[PDB]
Amino acid sequence: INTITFDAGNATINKYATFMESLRNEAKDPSLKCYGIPMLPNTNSTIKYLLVKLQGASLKTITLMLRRNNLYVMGYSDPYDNKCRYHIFNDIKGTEYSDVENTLCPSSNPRVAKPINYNGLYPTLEKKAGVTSRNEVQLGIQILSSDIGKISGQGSFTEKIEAKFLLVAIQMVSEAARFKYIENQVKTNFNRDFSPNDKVLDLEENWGKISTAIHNSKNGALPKPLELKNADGTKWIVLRVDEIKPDVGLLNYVNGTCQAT
Ligand SMILES: *[C@@H]1O[C@H](CO)[C@@H](O)[C@H](O)[C@H]1NC(C)=O
Ligand SMILES: *[C@@H]1O[C@H](CO)[C@@H](O)[C@H](O)[C@H]1NC(C)=O
Ligand SMILES: *[C@H]1O[C@H](CO)[C@@H](O)[C@H](O)[C@H]1NC(C)=O
Repeated sequence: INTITFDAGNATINKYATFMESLRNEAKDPSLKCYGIPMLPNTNSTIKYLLVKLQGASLKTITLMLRRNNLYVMGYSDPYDNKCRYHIFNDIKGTEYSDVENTLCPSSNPRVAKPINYNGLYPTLEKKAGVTSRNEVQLGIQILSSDIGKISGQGSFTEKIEAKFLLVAIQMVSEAARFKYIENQVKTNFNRDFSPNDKVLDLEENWGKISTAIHNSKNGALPKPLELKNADGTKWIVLRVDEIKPDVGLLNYVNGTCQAT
């Protein structure tokens, strides 16, 4: 719907929380809740894309295309050598490739296609970034600002720098809007580059499950215990949604009626 823009060059903790609430406010389906939890809308909606513009300390920018139904990064842009440069993942083609390309790069302005030769799946990025897992790849507000300069406007960048760039951007924008916990981690360490602890990652790989448990779980009694992880790698066992509600920002779409309240 509307282009949300975050400035990682000149940002604070109270600039990130608004951008997140903006993200959350803009990504969420005005009519779909769950235990005081906004839930994302289903595939077919009025609007279907989010535009998030990131400003670098270097003042350069890099835009990002998010499906607002799920919040996966469909493609990112950057003005390079007097034209709109659109980057689309390789498993994205056809018409949704057009809607991604024609959105980031108006079909009336000079454009250059620079294909992403892989997908936006964590094991994938992890392997385009040289890691066996993303926790080896640091996060930070000034890590996203720096990453933006290495890329935006550059005629030549590597796949290593790119997927790592993609690891921190999909984690500091996409995962943090889905998770209050993740947004707090980045907010907690807003001055230091941090390795993401086990709960950041568990929650990442467990959104579909958590959103689903919270959905059909009356009175606050999830359907069956939920196995997660605390920050320290130990096992966490959720039973009631007001238990794992704090950490949740947005709920994935789950067809039907869940306790609105
Ligand atoms: C950052 O934004 C503040 C206001 O939020 C502004 O006063 C300041 O000049 C900006 N910093 C720059 C431009 O280096
Ligand atoms: C979800 O989709 C099915 C598909 O036919 C539809 O019939 C159903 O009413 C929707 N809601 C639920 C709770 O299944
Ligand atoms: C929305 O997409 C089209 C609308 O032209 C149609 O298939 C249907 O209304 C929706 N599609 C699905 C898969 O629900």
